[PDB]
Amino acid sequence: MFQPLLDAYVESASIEKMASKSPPPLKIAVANWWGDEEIKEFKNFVLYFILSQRYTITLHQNPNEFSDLVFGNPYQNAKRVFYTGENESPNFNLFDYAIGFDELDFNDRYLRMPLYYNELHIKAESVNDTTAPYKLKDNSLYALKKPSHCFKEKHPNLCAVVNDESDPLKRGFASFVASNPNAPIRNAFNDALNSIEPVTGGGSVRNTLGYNVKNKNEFLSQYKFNLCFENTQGYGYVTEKIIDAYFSHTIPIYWGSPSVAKDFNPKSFVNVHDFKNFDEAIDYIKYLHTHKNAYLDMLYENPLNTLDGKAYFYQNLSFKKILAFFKTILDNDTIYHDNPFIF
Amino acid sequence: MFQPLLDAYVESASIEKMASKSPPPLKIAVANWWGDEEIKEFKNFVLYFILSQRYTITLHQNPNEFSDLVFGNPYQNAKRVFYTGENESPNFNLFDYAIGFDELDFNDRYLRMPLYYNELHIKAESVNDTTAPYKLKDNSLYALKKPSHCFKEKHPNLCAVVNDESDPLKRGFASFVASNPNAPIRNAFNDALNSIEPVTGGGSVRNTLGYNVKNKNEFLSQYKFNLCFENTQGYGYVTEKIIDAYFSHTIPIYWGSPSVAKDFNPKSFVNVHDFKNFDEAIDYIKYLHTHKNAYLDMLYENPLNTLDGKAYFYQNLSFKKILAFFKTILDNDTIYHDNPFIF
Ligand SMILES: C[C@H]1O[C@@H](OP(=O)(O)OP(=O)(O)OC[C@@H]2O[C@@H](n3cnc4c(=O)[nH]c(N)nc43)[C@@H](O)[C@H]2O)[C@@H](O)[C@@H](O)[C@H]1O
Ligand SMILES: C[C@H]1O[C@@H](OP(=O)(O)OP(=O)(O)OC[C@@H]2O[C@@H](n3cnc4c(=O)[nH]c(N)nc43)[C@@H](O)[C@H]2O)[C@@H](O)[C@@H](O)[C@H]1O
Repeated sequence: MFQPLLDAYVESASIEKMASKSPPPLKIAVANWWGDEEIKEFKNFVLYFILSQRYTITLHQNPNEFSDLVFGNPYQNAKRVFYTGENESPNFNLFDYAIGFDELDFNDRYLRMPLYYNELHIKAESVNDTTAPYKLKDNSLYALKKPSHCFKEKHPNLCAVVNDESDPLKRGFASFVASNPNAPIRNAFNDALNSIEPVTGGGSVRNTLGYNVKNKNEFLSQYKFNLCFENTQGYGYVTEKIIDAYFSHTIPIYWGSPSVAKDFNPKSFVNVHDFKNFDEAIDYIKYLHTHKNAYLDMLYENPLNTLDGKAYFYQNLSFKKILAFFKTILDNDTIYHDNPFIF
Repeated sequence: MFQPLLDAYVESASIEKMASKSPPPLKIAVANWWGDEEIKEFKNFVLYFILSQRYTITLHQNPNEFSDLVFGNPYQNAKRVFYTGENESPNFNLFDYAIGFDELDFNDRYLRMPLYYNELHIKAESVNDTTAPYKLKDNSLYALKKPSHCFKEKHPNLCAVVNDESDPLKRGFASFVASNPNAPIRNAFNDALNSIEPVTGGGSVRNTLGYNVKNKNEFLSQYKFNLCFENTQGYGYVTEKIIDAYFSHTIPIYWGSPSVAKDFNPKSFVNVHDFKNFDEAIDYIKYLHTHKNAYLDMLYENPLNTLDGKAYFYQNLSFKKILAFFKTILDNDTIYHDNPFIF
């Protein structure tokens, strides 16, 4: 159920504005190779957005300045914050701090931030609309920016099956929107799942349709199931793929993170680790399409777990908690990473 | 200049008003194993649109009904029309007529329709906006509909340089929006063009950003070149790819059709055929790309050719030619496809 999954991130975005518009400044360095179309990504994905409210920012494509937010992986003796999207371990001998998906900890030295807070953020960059279903909090961080109308034309069916101007069981079985081959679990599972009911591909891999899809979310809304396999297996490797399936009034058939039920509710989606073998991963669904009174619940289930009434994110993923990492970052200036003293 | 390419196609779609609101009916057959999101294409590719003004249509996913025009790419002793998009030769033994890409004559049994007639179709239909750069002639087939208002928010970098609000020296070298691997042509010349100066990808194959962009008209305008190669080679096989670089005020670096010059102007895109090899290709581009006076007149250039002043389609491809292509169909009763009799 996406409506709480959006209303929840909004409360995790609950912060206080600043005293004056003398916002404490900041200097940022990145990997050498990133570009304006990837630096607009740097300013558009969720991280710069939270530095956009507390601190003041000016970016640097020159290592000819000494700075505080040094990202990337292209420098030796500086103040360097990690930040990934791919499955990459953290190495605190070259860097200082880390933003990963490891269900880890290193005191004030690691900040697990899965890239499912970027599509969650980013899913709120489209709902600031007059022709949108999912609701923001009034005069919140996202409602403070001017509204638009690019939503009724893009999504006419995703705008439908959610608001109950249409049915969810009068749609199709499974859809496949993977485009990368190096993922043997992601690919193969199209085999088995298909020999029981057709599966629709939309990438370069197992492409069933006939056309390559431009809007990935209008796609799944015409389906009753989405397949959310990551490219590689990783405890915490839960990305935006699950989100683009929750957002689409469909069911994610998830596999990749052997520790996923912490992140989101194991009852609202199909978790493929929750099985002893693979043919049970196919059994779970064949009970749900057929006996609809059981397809409702999972479909009508909250992505998030609950707390004596209240619904939450795992490990208190919030706008604030991230700051109790960066504030401590700015703060202690111990050069943990090996002081580069070549012989 | 996309305006003339926007002026040409539109008046090819000029037909008088309906002299009688009793549009001649017509029942049509299709294939079987597609669905909702796939059969809507038989209404949405370049036939039903033209006819939903002229003939009255009722498609059939039900084989127990009567039809004259049998399309698809999947009954066998009736009147059948061959219609392809892929690479697959004429087949006069299975279907009766042909509606394809080759340069063949079989009297009324061949009509060469390259695929770009369906992107000129849509590229006139995705620009039916109030906030678009390409202004349509008033009160034509598209201007009859209600103008939208979602182009300048989705395409700000496309609307601009056509409204003349940008520098063309200030866009990246080459873009590459292709996601098929088995095409060394579109996988080596890339590296050949790329292992020189960066080429930017926008799919799964030879990617650059680390994401597949859903907006394919805005990506090419943040660059100077598009790599309008084909997967393989074919006479008369012109696709839709060539249009979308023509559409986006960028340059196609083209390969695929050794007769595209018959379709379009060869002094307006970069043609790898008109060279002895690939290594001759880079010399001419380090001119246009770097000798602006060649990137303009080629950007000021009509995609189509001209005929002592005015432009044309190859083989006079128009509505009537296709309209009066089907009249003959409803004319000759002669069974042509291989009469299947078993003894
Ligand atoms: C089978 C392959 O699976 C892959 O990994 P994984 O199974 O985790 O899937 P993922 O790579 O994590 O999927 C990323 C996709 O990115 C999002 N997105 C945003 N805009 C667009 C858009 O405009 N077009 C498309 N197509 N996608 C968009 C979502 O759509 C999401 O679905 C390969 O990396 C390989 O592992 C390979 O096996
Ligand atoms: C390198 C690979 O080349 C391919 O062939 P070819 O080099 O002819 O390119 P083509 O396959 O003919 O390109 C089709 C693309 O379809 C259009 N389109 C419409 N909406 C979208 C959209 O939303 N996302 C994307 N990505 N594309 C969209 C254009 O974007 C166009 O560019 C493979 O078939 C292989 O040959 C392989 O080698």
